[PDB]
Amino acid sequence: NCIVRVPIALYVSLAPMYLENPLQGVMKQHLNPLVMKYNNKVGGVVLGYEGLKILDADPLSKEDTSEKLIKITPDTPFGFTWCHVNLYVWQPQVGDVLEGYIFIQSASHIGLLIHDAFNASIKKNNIPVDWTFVHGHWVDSNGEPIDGKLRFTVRNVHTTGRVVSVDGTLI
Amino acid sequence: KMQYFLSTGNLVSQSGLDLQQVSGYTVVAEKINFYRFISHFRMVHRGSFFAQLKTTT
Amino acid sequence: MDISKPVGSEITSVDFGILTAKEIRNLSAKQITNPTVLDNLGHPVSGGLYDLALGAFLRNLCSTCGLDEKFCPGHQGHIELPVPCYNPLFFNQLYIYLRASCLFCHHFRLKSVEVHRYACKLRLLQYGLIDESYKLDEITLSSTLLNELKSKRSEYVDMAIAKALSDGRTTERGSFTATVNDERKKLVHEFHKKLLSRGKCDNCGMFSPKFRKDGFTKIFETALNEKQITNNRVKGSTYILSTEVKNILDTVFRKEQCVLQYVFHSRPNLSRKLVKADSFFMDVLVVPPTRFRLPSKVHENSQNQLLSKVLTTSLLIRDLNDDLSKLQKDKVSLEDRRVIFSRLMNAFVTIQNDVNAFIDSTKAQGRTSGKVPIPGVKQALEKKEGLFRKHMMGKRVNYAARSVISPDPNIETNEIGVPPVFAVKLTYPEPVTAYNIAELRQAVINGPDKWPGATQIQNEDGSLVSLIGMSVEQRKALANQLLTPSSNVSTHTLNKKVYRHIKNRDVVLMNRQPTLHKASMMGHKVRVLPNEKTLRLHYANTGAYNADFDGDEMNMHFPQNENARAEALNLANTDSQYLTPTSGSPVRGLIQDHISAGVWLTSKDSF
Amino acid sequence: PEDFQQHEQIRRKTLKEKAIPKDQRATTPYMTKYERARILGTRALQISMNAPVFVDLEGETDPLRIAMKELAEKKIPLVIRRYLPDGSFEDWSVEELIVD
Amino acid sequence: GVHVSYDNSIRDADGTLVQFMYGGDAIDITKESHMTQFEFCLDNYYALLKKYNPSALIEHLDVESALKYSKKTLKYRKKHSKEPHYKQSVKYDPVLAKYNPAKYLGSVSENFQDKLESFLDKNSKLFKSSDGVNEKKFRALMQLKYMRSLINPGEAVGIIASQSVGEPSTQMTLNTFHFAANVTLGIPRLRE
Amino acid sequence: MYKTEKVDLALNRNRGDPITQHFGFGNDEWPKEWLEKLDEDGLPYIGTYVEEGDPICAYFDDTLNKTKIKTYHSSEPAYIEEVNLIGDESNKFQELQTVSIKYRIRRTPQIGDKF
Amino acid sequence: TTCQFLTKAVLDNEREQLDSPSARIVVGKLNNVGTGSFDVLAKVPN
Amino acid sequence: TATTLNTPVVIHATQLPQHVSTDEVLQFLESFIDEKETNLSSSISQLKRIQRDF
Amino acid sequence: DRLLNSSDYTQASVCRECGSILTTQQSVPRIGSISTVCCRRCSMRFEDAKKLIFIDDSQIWEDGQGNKFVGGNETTTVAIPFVLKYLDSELSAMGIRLRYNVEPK
DNA sequence: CAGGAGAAGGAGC
DNA sequence: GCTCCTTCTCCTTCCTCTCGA
RNA sequence: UCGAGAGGA
Ligand SMILES: [Mg+2]
Ligand SMILES: [Zn+2]
Ligand SMILES: [Zn+2]
Ligand SMILES: [Zn+2]
Repeated sequence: NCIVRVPIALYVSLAPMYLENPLQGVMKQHLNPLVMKYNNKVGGVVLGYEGLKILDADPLSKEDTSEKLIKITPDTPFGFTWCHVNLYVWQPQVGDVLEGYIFIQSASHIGLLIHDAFNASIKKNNIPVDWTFVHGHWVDSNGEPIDGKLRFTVRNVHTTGRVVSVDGTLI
Repeated sequence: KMQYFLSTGNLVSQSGLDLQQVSGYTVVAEKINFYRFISHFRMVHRGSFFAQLKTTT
Repeated sequence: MDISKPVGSEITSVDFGILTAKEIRNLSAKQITNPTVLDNLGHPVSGGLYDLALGAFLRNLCSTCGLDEKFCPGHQGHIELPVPCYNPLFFNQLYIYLRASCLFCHHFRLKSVEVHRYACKLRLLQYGLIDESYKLDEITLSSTLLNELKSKRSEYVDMAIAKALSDGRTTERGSFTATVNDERKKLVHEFHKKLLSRGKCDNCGMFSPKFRKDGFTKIFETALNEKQITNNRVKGSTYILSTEVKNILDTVFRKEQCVLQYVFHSRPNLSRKLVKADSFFMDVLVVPPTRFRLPSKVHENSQNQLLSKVLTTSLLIRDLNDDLSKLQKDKVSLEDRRVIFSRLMNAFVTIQNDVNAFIDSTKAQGRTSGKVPIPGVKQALEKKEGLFRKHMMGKRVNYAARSVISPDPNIETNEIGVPPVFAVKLTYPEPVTAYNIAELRQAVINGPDKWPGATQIQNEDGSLVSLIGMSVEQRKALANQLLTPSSNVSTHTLNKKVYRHIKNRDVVLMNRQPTLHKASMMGHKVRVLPNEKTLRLHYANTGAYNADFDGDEMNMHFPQNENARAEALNLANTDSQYLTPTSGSPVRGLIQDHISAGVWLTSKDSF
Repeated sequence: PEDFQQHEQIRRKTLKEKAIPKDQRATTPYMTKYERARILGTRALQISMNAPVFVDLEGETDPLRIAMKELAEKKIPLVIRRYLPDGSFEDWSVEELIVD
Repeated sequence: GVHVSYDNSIRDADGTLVQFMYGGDAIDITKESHMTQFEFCLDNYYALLKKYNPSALIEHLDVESALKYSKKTLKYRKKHSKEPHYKQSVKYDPVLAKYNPAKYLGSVSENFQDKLESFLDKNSKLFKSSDGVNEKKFRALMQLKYMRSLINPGEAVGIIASQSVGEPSTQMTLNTFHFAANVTLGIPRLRE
Repeated sequence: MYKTEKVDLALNRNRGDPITQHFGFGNDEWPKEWLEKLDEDGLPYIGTYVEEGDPICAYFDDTLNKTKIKTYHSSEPAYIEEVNLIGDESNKFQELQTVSIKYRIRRTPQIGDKF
Repeated sequence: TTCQFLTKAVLDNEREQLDSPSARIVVGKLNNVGTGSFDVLAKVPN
Repeated sequence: TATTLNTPVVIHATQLPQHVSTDEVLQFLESFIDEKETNLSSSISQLKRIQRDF
Repeated sequence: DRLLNSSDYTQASVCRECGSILTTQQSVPRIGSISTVCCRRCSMRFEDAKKLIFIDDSQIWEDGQGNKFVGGNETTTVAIPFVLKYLDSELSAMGIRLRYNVEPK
């Protein structure tokens, strides 16, 4: 249960090439390049956007007065408007047991792909005493093969690199 | 030291030589034409301190 | 300046806070205690002034941020002072609060009721309430009724300010204008004038001695009167350091949030920070980064010479007052104190005075008169050779041509005559869009020297591809892809900026120095006159500029954006400057030959 | 999210208390020279950056002349926000003004 | 930063108010050249008519509101004139002081209105028998001429007021035609 | 107009320091175009049209295998008037170290000349 | 004189709201008189 | 580094986030693929393996 | 276009949280990462962050010489003359902290 | 070589 | 408690070139 | 980088 919705108040710049369709202008200019990315102010991965309700700099205007006044910079021709929008954020915090995908079981690592989104790489010492690799598949403490899916915990969220690195131990 | 005095003009004294100014004694004899060069040998004036004073008598 | 990248944020207001050493030690990156700036090899020696953690260098890198010198803004260091030193800006205020303090009760010499009413008045002078700042003198009725007086004054001020904030008299963050500031400066001047007179204490009746300074740093403590020492023992000349003064004024300020939250803050103080004596005293000299102290390229920076003198005194005291304390307090007894502690009354002069010369270089120590004494940080700000009147107000700019001026009555009064020197050299950044593709394809094909042409092309990524070394077919190939944009996500909303030449469409500014009035600077449409070097005009302009033609020079400024060329053609063009606002009179008409032409032509004997 | 939404409503209330409706505006409907210059400049920058041109220009490369031609039928979608000294701002569209 | 605001008041940068109207009339010194040249503007009448275009200035301009007030101010003015200014108490406001001169056609300064009415007094023969030019049409033209020639909200008149005093001081030749006592003259006086 | 440029290579030596940089060329490869304005003893020939940046004197360094070259200073295309070669007032323990080139610049009457 | 007025400006903790032209040139935003006495905004369709 | 026209300048939060149910996922996040027929295409190409398993 | 946009137009960056132009350096990432801008006064030590509920690895960043820091994220780009930055570094030697209040908050 | 101006403290009032 | 006769303690057009440290 | 001198307006 990590498909959450959050309302945010961002502040976009609007291009003069879209002073006639600002809805699709901001949907192509700022919202589409935030799909499937970490963000430092929500801490999650965005999956869908809905509810682009651009505010107006006219305080006496309404929802049907669509003369949406957008403020012009003193030098550049770009606009800078406030917007409220709902996002479908996917984020774990500490240890969320969710199913997974595995392409190839390997020897010294395992290499889980988290529902074709990111990686769940497991280090050397995180491999327990009972689990040893055989020459690729695993024979664990059961001794019988399992389904291709796999549930796993969450250790820590590492966002320095190109993608988010999420670790998980299995005890 | 005398070549330094003629090369810069900054008078280095132990008694001031009973003058007022310190710098500006030697001017480069330019030769752009004969008039400018013959001018520098008859160019006398009061001083370089009076050029900053604003009372003009 | 750029147009493809808009400035996102916006600076609104500027506040004047104080760094203290608690902020600076968390702030800075490297302590600087070594005079070994460069070794005999010439390399930067760490711990010294040209350290590699204070920014990059020429062949080096930065140890703090790790980037090249093109991209390294530099980082600032901190010299840990041995002694809390006087900030030489704040000195007379410290002298006032020290000379008007009581050493015993650790409040002021003046009575507490007057201090409380000046606190209430200067609190009323933060919301602008001058309507109530003189009603407070009309509140006057021992030991305990004065407490009721102060409580009633306090709740009176409370109800007045709460009433003014209830309606729309004053907003949340006060109001501060010239009337408010005049009243406040007058009251604070009268307050600090009254504090310098009441020598006898109004809280205990004891006596604190008079101080008198010699120059800047020495504070002779004047000996007391006979009757004052007598009155001291009934109720029951000397140099003085800065740590004693720090302790005295800190003990004063810790008991005195009341009046000094109001003298030192002319606004409603939101965060309610405290008033320490650490604002007056210095503990770390913040050394500037590398790229603001580089040598001339060779003479090194004269700021480093004074920092090396400060660190020479700092290592002398790190020698002495660390290596004397490890010695015994019994063997260092009698004849080891008339010489060694005759040196700490001479090595504190040279840690204070060198920081003074580092900042306030007027207060210094004499010498046999030499060439030039070294300027400080105050000396690099104050005058026409300073910083405000030399690098913020009066700047040297790009895109500004200059030559001699010439007569030309075959071009109109709003027209400028441009020689092809400047028609080749100066450029203008037009974007590329299909209404302007023909002239820009022809301008890139013509190249850097066939006017109309173009010298540079700025990509959507911001790269300045120059056309100088490129051949004929290495310019004719570029105009076949200016039209097609890229598939880039970030720059599908931009276009390449062709830097074309100045041509007959543009408009320049013109400017003859000195400008005594505002008609000495106008805007002129462009004509390129072939095979010349001088700029040249009509004669209508040459009465406004006070321009004869015995060799005058003018600064053609060529503005680079569409905003200024849309303002140079309407608000400051020559056609809107006919009447000067001195008297509403014309200054622009024809001159010498045209007047005697018009006398002969309009005469009756011209058939 | 409580404090930011609170300060958001604070700032929008302090801005709406300054906003003056179209029943009250005590400013003249003459464009000054300054408003004409800035409207021509800003429309020049907008047309220079791929705006839909509302005129059918006949051989023009100067974008400032394109802006001066679009003003002839007042086809300039901009609005001047005139600032009284206390930030109490009025909105005048370009197509509600005496273009002088 | 001392400039002209939208309430037509000479107000500084933050809001400190220096004057209420620019000079007394909120006029521009450049564009006030031929306004008191009434004998000129009687002529070239159709030229100024096609210049000013009053018929496009009908709907966005409340006309007769200041016009009813101004005649009452002028009749109360001529009603009490011989008394000095301390005897001359104030009953109600002048014409510009109540009504906005750039929105109400007819909100006109007092001395210009007095010179207009005195010119239309002493030269009725030129109005009657030269081109049949009506006096009411000429007055309703000059009421528009006073309003088109008004100072703009936004003009830095502080810079201009500085430069129009600093620059003519450069024309002051330092010798002094003084003797006939004496008095300090020129830049030694203007700096003092 | 007659300019003069006194090029010397005695700016990096003191107290009998050996001659680091010699006038002339060396036995490496070098772009071969420099001969059009330079003699093969480093110095330029008399009377040569030199625009901006074209060479005025060439020296072979002994250290870095470099024939580092002197480029023309200003932008007025001048003509080489003289190449004077000054000896040393010591006992000529050093080689040639001082070359005082002159330059000639034409001044036609042009638009702006104050007669 | 700078450091006298700077001494006074620190000892008030003086907020400055960027009102005069000189402070708006030092900081470099826009100047208040003339063109910068107002703003421009853009009507859009929907 | 990125400029002021790719990712927005200032992002804050207005309200604390609230979960959605399983059947309320595909109220728009199914028609988002039914209406849009790497930053947009591989987005839904990886959303085919994320939101389907709920 | 004659005193800012020609001479020393410097599109600098200010910490929104403390308001100072001089401090906010570049971060030093690992290989296969990105280098953002992080503050210095508001960012605090990694050795002092474990004072206390568990801390996510978001505010953690690294400098050049390896001292890992925590925090100081809120920075944004303004456009100033470069002589403003020279003025701030000339005033910091006198002991003055200019604060630049910047909206959008 | 100016050119007076503002602020301050003790010697008389 | 109040005042005057000295101090401190202050501050100010654009451009080009060369010479020398 | 600072002082001295020359010169134009
Ligand atoms: Mg002249
Ligand atoms: Zn660095
Ligand atoms: Zn006491
Ligand atoms: Zn910070």
